[PDB]
Amino acid sequence: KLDKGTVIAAALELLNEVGMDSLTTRKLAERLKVQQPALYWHFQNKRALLDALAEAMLAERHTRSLPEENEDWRVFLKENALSFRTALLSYRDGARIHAGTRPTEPNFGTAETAIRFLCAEGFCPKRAVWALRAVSHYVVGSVLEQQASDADEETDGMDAAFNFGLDSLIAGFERLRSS
Amino acid sequence: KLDKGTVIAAALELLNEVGMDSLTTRKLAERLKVQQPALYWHFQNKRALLDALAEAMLAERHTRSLPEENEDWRVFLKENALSFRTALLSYRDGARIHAGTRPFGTAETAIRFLCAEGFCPKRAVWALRAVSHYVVGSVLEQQASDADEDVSEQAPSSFLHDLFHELETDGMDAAFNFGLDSLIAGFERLRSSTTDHHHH
Ligand SMILES: CN(C)c1ccc(O)c2c1C[C@H]1C[C@H]3[C@H](N(C)C)C(O)=C(C(N)=O)C(=O)[C@@]3(O)C(O)=C1C2=O
Ligand SMILES: CN(C)c1ccc(O)c2c1C[C@H]1C[C@H]3[C@H](N(C)C)C(O)=C(C(N)=O)C(=O)[C@@]3(O)C(O)=C1C2=O
Ligand SMILES: [Cl-]
Ligand SMILES: [Mg+2]
Ligand SMILES: [Mg+2]
Repeated sequence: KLDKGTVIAAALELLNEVGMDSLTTRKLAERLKVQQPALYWHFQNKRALLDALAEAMLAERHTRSLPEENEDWRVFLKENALSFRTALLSYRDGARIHAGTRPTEPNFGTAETAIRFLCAEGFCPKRAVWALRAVSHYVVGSVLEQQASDADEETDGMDAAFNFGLDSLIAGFERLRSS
Repeated sequence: KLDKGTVIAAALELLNEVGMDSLTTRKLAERLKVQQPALYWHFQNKRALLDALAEAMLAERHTRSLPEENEDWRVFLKENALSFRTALLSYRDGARIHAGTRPFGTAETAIRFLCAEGFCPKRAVWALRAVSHYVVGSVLEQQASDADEDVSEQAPSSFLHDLFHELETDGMDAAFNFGLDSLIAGFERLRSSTTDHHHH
């Protein structure tokens, strides 16, 4: 009866209310109106659930995972970074939930497509990987800072700061794509 | 009664043992061998303590806060970023505790420095903030990865398997350095650009 899709859907809703710190097995089980073992069947620990949410957030919101036809690689990385940022900001503690996670089997497929697309535009395999990792780290760090300050007590400044750092990061890749 | 510096020192000590989540008022009072009211005298809540820890980490480990005499602004930003990274890496949940903290004298001094190196006041702010966000992001993911328990072994394709096997002879410093060098190389170009690079 209770499928993995329904659990994730209920968990993302509950996450936005309580946050990742207050999100527990009992709360999610009570929200789904099931006993804890039915939920434990899907996720044996909190980290396993948060990993599934991290994947779900991108699957739902992260629209620009892959390069489009006749898209400049600089435009792709900007749109990819903005799309990734939007996905983390869409849910409470999105950046902190994403932190430490390694790509899933599909994400490795999309990552390889990104790496090969950059390699075709003059990047060396190593500097393509570092560029994509550097962008993801920059976004996670920017979103964490935004979500951290919002949790406590100028968003125009964060938006302007993010866009300038992202454009700078891409402008830098142009020069340092290959030795 | 104990001074604010002694509580902060003891709190930094516990942080590296138990972590942010386990850093309770009981543990800190038991460590200092005092009653809990003694702690509440200095810090009314945990966020106030974590704000003090965030500053204390930089005061302790962050050595390159200001540029040296006749130091190139690009060299400063790299050494400043590496010094800031070192400070956050030296403490459990370092990047996580820093996140959300806002300035002030040293921050304003760094803005005026870049402002004298072909930056515009807004872009000087954005540049400094952007660097800190890249470092906070890099440290958070590394600290999260080390706390939550190989990338070459998971890779389903031969291309990624072989590539990650080579990148495991470079180190994590190589990856961070490239992103930092790219970020600063970007500033060098976009600091005096007439195009809008803070929108879209
Ligand atoms: C394969 N590859 C280079 C790695 C290796 C280790 C990693 O820890 C990661 C990657 C890929 C990058 C790609 C980036 C990509 N982007 C540059 C923002 C991205 O759009 C995605 C995505 N799901 O499309 C990521 O997963 C991503 O955020 C990510 O989480 C990564 C990531 O964490
Ligand atoms: C005024 N100014 C530009 C702001 C505004 C909002 C902010 O949220 C911040 C700054 C300064 C920047 C400076 C950077 C600096 N650097 C680029 C790494 C830095 O070295 C320091 C430092 N204490 O030396 C920071 O606090 C800093 O990491 C930081 O946390 C900042 C920060 O969080
Ligand atoms: Cl190389
Ligand atoms: Mg990631
Ligand atoms: Mg800061």
